[PDB]
Amino acid sequence: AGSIVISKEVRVPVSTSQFDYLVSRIGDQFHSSDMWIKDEVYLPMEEGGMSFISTESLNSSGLSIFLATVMRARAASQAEESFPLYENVWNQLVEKLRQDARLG
Amino acid sequence: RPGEAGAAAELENYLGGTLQRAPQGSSVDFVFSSGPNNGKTVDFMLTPDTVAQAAKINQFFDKNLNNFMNTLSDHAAAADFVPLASRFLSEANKTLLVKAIGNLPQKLQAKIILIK
Repeated sequence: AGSIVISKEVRVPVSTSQFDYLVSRIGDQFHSSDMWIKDEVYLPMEEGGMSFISTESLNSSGLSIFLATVMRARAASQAEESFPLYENVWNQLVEKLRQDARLG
Repeated sequence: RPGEAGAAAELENYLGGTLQRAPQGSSVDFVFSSGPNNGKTVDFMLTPDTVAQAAKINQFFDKNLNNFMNTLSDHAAAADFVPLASRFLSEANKTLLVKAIGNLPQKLQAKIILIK
């Protein structure tokens, strides 16, 4: 039902429930100075009504920050009872971000 | 919920049986719990929850088309059905969507359902 788009060719397909779960947690973990990164990434959803967000336009620094923000959200979620049901998709997302050519 | 909930209800009239939200942590959205498609999986897209959202989708559909279509193919490959509640799309965007769908591999096109 949606995805996290990393770059044009690299995506993490998700269900609607996974999409909502992820964007909400990741969204809470941005630093004040990095809010513009969130706005850029969340644009397809917030501006366009789409069930995806996208890091395709970020430079190496922006994406590095996004990945750090994702890992913070993942940590903050470990506490939650639901966590094992979502762990595989956190792992998919962190992995594809790590593998992104900009982080090479 | 309401967009997908409405879409599932309509889909039940054409695919039979009952459509249940998949369990938490599923990679699909809904699963048929009875009928001739019992057991088959369903991923929805383009099922806006509000009038405002449908307007947003319409205004920037062209800008988001490529990512939307790539996400669509991913889900068509993985699920048995990918229904789109496309009634709310402008005629301009319906033309864009139908044309884009026709360039996907035929095995994926057969999986995509336009809720009329």
